[PDB]
Amino acid sequence: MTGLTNRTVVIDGRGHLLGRLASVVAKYLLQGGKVAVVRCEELNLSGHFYRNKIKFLAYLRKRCNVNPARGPFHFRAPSRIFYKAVRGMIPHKTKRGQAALARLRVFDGIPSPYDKRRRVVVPIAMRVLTLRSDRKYCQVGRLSHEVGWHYQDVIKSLERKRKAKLRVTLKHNRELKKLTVKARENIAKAAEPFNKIIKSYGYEV
Amino acid sequence: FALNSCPLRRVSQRYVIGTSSKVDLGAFKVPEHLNDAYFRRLKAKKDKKTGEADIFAAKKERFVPNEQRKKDQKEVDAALLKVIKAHPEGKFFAKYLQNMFALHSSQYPHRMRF
Amino acid sequence: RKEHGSFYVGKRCVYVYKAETKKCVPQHPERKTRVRAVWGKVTRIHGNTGAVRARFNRNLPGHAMGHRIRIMLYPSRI
Amino acid sequence: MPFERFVQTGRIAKASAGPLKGRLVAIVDVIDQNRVLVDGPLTGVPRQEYRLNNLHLTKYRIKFPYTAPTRIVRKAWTESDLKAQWKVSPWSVKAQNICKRSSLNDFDRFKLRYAKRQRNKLLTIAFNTLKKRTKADGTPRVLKKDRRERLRAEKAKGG
Amino acid sequence: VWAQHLSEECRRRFYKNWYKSKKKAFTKASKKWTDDLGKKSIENDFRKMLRYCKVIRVIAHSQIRLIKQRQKKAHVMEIQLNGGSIEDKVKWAREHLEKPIQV
RNA sequence: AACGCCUCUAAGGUCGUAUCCGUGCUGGACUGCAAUGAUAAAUAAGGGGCAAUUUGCAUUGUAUGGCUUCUAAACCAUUUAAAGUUUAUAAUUUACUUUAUAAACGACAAUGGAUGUGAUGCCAAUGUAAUUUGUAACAUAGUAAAUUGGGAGGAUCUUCGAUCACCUGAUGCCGCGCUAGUUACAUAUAAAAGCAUUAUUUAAUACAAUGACAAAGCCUAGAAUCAAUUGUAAACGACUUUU
RNA sequence: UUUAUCAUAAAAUAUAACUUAUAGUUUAUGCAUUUUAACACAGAAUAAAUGUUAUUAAUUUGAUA
Repeated sequence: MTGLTNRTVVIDGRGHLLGRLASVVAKYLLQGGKVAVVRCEELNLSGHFYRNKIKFLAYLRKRCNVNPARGPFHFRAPSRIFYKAVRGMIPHKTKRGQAALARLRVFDGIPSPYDKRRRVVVPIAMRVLTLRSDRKYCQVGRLSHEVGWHYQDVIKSLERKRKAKLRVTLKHNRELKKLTVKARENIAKAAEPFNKIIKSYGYEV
Repeated sequence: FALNSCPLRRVSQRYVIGTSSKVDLGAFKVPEHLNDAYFRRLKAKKDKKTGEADIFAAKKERFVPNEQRKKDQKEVDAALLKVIKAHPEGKFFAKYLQNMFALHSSQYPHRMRF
Repeated sequence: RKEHGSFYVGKRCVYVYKAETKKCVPQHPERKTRVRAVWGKVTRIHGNTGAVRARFNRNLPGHAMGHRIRIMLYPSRI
Repeated sequence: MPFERFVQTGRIAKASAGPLKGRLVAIVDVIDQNRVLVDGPLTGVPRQEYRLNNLHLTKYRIKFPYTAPTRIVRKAWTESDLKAQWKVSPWSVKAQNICKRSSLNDFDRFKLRYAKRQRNKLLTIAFNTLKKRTKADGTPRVLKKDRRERLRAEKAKGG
Repeated sequence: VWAQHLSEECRRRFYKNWYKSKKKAFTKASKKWTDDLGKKSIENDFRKMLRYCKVIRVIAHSQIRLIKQRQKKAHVMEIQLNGGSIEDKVKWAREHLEKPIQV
């Protein structure tokens, strides 16, 4: 679409670190941003699992004592573990920084059109640019399952549904490029055709 | 004006972006009676030279455009068009002026060899 | 980076927006008045990475934060 | 050992991040985990040291002693004939968007990016170049075999 | 998917005033069994359960006028079928539309 | 293993609590979300949907100086900062599977981009902008489209989800309009004297979006609540019921 | 410094013989050949690379003013 860039910037959450992808996105969302992060069950957290076990299990014992319903609502999806981050990094008690989370839709298991729209990688927050060898990491997939997320195997089967018809839409497109490289043959005697682009590219011929 | 619908008007160096190289104009006469002082709007005499006169609104006293100017226009755009087709058709020589600047991928406003 | 936003210094940036009224004629080249513009001028560089400051004519009402202003290309050094 | 890039004397390395960007230097020795010596006589770089994070490595070793002075690296640099086989290195053509696609003046661009409509208006009408099952014929090709007689015989129309 | 005829005892959950009404539910959308429907209406709607769905539950009255109350207005309830290979569950529920099942 | 040896540990796998987390159970993004049923009065006229709407007025949103556009076709199928990825090839094989052999790339210049990853447009002008410009000659290429029945096809809080895209039976004949190149020819338009022109940057064209009127056929003919009753309910409301 | 010239050193690795080792190779357990990134300071010769002294070619080098 059309906007300050598009009206979306779709980001895959696969292989990224949870809090560096948050402070990139909470900065960009205050620029007037529109991101829509998908596959949130794949965000990697640093440290091993019994580090982040303990820390999510300490953030859920913080409940109000007078009436626990008022106290911190502890959301247990993977996409709400991440949306909780992008609220620590956003002025959410203002009418400016509340419109900045209303650009943020955040999904976990890549649905509904964010499966055909091109989604991009944030190399400032990738794991395998940041985190060393020898260093264990986690995923928010298993963290949310071990803290009570009842839809882990829901979306894993839904992934294999859209992984399966991806092979049907690539074998539509793998042979279709094979038609183009044959369609590229009949035009080499078009008029004077390709010479004006190849004299500035030529490295792909 | 034949090519681009733009007459011999007069622009500042502030409102203009000069590209890289030239177009060769080695023997052009540049018919020097086209002076800056030669081409005011002539004029608004506050009414019709009679002095202290009457007016109705919406006068058209500023844009014919000048009949002599159409003779100077057909002089240059004759001689310019014998030049500009004889160039090696590069990026900006023949049909190559005629499209509306708004740029494109992998290129610049910042730090170009423009 | 700071060599990039050092290009735009001196350019008349404008912030353009809209309003309900016209209240005014077409006085010079035809004016409808549904569109409001606050003209400005970029002044200096700001960041260490290519952000920039700009003093305007009035002062940008801050529900304009995150809305587009148009940095012009004129007045141009080459 | 899949014979990757080795830091060895003198594995020929092209630098990026530092002030020798775009220069093909030769390693001479190894000072550190993180630094090397550097000596490229033909590409115009005297004997510096260099941060190893800044220079990226190529597939070209060349033989000297590790105590070599520059004059015999210079002797060796030309003798194994790097200069002619590097400007045809199979993605050293893909260097040369640095000499052709970088800044690609606006006395270049239009011509180089107006022909992409020339090329494509002759490419999309080179579509439905179809074999896949239709073949034959896919009615309403009673009318379109007249249009498809201008692919095969082609005298004059169908048919 | 509804069966086409329903008891007047048990179209009475759909109304809060039945004496007052004109008894117009389910008068329109029970004609789907009487049009073409074999390419268009309902066989598609039973195709959808064979493929997409995972849980098929079935909707049941209770013939509460056999109970002798003053109530006369039914109780509708979704009962889940629990027999395997949900291709079965859509055919079991396509058999027992409009037909009673006892305890 | 380090540490030629031992070793529950460094990497890796395990056993495992009245704990913790979840189910089961009670409340329900007060007023979240999905499915569904009906969809008014009248039946003279009206009222209510269908609806892009066809028919104008007239506005907003916009590409805003013809288009500072974009596309809503992909880059692994457990993972690993050397880590390997592709490519053919031969066998294997649902599968780019598996295996072998050989390549390329040497974590460069480059690749963070225009492979504009079914190959974007930056326009049919054969004078292209704040309008459209005509006709022959020659060469290759040779599209885009419009009417009839069966199947397989598609659901993640949806930008329009009982429809839907392809495909066969088959109706039929655009033979309406393709385009690229070379050369010729036919006109029209376009100039806002400003010669240091900008301004509350109009706005179109077009796209799309309603809005309201006289304009345009189709379709449509239900309920809720109160009052009375109940007593599965009750401070009151509310809930369960009944004509 | 560096490039460069000098004279000797004394030679610590690189071009430059042929071992053996190693597997993959052939032919009848060995050879025959193939990669030695096993690679015998294993040798000659070269780099007089390295070592010593001395001088410098647009006399070459930055910083500090």
